[PDB]
Amino acid sequence: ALTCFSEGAWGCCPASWKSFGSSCYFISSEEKVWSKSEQNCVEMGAHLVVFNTEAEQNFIVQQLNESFSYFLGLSDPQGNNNWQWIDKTPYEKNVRFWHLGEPNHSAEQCASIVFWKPTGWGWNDVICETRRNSICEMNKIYL
Ligand SMILES: OC[C@H]1O[C@H](O[C@@H]2[C@@H](O[C@@H]3[C@H](O)[C@@H](OC[C@H]4O[C@@H](O)[C@@H](O)[C@@H](O[C@H]5O[C@H](CO)[C@@H](O)[C@H](O)[C@@H]5O[C@H]5O[C@H](CO)[C@@H](O)[C@H](O)[C@@H]5O[C@H]5O[C@H](CO)[C@@H](O)[C@H](O)[C@@H]5O)[C@@H]4O)O[C@H](CO)[C@H]3O)O[C@H](CO)[C@@H](O)[C@@H]2O)[C@@H](O)[C@@H](O)[C@@H]1O
Ligand SMILES: [Ca+2]
Ligand SMILES: [Ca+2]
Ligand code: NA
Repeated sequence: ALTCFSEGAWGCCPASWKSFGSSCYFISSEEKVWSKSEQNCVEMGAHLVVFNTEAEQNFIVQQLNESFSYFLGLSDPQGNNNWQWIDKTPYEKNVRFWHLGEPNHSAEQCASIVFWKPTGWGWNDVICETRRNSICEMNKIYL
């Protein structure tokens, strides 16, 4: 089942997915390692989330549980601080919302969004083989 909204054409998302902008989003409450999280999003036709604007992140974090961290579509494969987005958008020309003091270790090659007060939601690099929740993102279905 799809839930469709008018585009002023229709923008459709799977019924259990949250809608925003030109993308659909799914918040996976099952804890997996990063590579298994990406494969789970790929099995639904999506990828791990790629943050393109601040507004996209503000919508997403309203759906999250503050007591958990969520894997993002951002990784450092060679541990050389060369962060790459899962959909090959340029990391240098894109938004970056790292927490104060992050990233902070080349061995932490995967990016996660987490709630650290007083700052709140922000990115943190973590070990990829740690099991955490994740966020998937696919484009809207236009009919
Ligand atoms: O773990 C078992 C018990 O842990 C807790 O016990 C209490 C805990 O108190 C701490 C500290 O007082 C303090 O820590 C601040 C920082 O201090 C530094 O000296 C250093 O130790 C930091 O440790 C980081 O780096 C080491 C690398 O060796 C990691 O092993 C460690 O997990 C930590 O890395 C995390 O945090 C950094 C930010 O500093 C991130 O950049 C990393 O990516 C990583 O993030 C993960 O962890 C955080 C939180 O754990 C999580 O939110 C993320 O999502 C990632 O999963 C150290 O951080 O302050 C903190 C907070 O104010 C405080 O909790 O340890 C004391 C002994 O060390 C102990 O006496 C305390 O009781 C507590 O959870 C117990 O219930 C557990 O049994
Ligand atoms: Ca996006
Ligand atoms: Ca870190
Ligand atoms: Na890192």
